[PDB]
Amino acid sequence: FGSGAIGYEFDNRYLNNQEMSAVAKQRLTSLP
Amino acid sequence: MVNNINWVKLPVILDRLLRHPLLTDLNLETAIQYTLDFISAMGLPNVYVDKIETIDIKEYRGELPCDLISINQVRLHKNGIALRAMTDNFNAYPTHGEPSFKTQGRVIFTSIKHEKVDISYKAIMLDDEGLPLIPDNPIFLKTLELYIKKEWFTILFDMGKISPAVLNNTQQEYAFKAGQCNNEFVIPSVSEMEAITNMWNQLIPRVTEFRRGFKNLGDKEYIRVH
Repeated sequence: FGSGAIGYEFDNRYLNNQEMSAVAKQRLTSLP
Repeated sequence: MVNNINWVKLPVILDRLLRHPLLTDLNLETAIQYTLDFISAMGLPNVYVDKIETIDIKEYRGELPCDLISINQVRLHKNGIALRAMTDNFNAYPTHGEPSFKTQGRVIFTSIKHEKVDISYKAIMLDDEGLPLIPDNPIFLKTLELYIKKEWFTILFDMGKISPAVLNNTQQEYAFKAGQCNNEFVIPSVSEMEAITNMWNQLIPRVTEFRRGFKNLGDKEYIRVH
């Protein structure tokens, strides 16, 4: 059948947690 | 301070913040509170307006002006002799000297019963509205802008709406400009280093400048030829 309001929010939340991991590897380094 | 403090209204800081699309929900109301927190935390005595008022002391107590923020000196009106500080624990209290003062709220507590005193103090400069007025210094303005951007991003970082790398950059950039803004307002002009020169170079040391209003502090010391 079909209804995609919980498939959407779980997929949108998995890409959020994957994006959250990617921005936690960002470093503005502090050697010369 | 080397540069003069030209006054501008608080919404000039909001042209600068709302250039940033994450700071577009900022207000005048939020700009008012974060300015006064910033003005206080820096503690620059050049941002305040110097005022002098004569108040009368009724019995070891006098009512202080409404705009008062910090007292420069209190002195007597008839003599001009300055008052130092109340270290007495039992001041206006009888059992069965050098005059003093003490201030807690809107009341000053002196050592003299019935006397008029001059109070030289600092207030905040206001507008036609009763609102703060900030320097147009683009160093002051930039680091007040970075102050509000760091308080707004700290909320957004607690919410999870900002990267920890984004807040770490704002916390770093505010930290540099806050020292540059401190040194911009503290480091004397050429005309204030001359008064600093005359105080520093004194063959007969002048050690009673508090009795005057520090009037003769930066005066030059002259020695006769013999």
